[PDB]
Amino acid sequence: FVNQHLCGSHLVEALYLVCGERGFFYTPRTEEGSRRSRGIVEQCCRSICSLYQLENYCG
Repeated sequence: FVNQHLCGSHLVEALYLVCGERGFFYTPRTEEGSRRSRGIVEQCCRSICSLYQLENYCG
């Protein structure tokens, strides 16, 4: 996509394209964040992660 920090819907709205039909897994209830989450949300939201990383959760 363009180039900015993905936070919340911006992350989903983005992974949705990266994964296309493969889909990705978003915190189903860990909305608080724990071992994971900060790996996908903060990594991208906190820092501009390249599609390569967003493409890492497509599954």
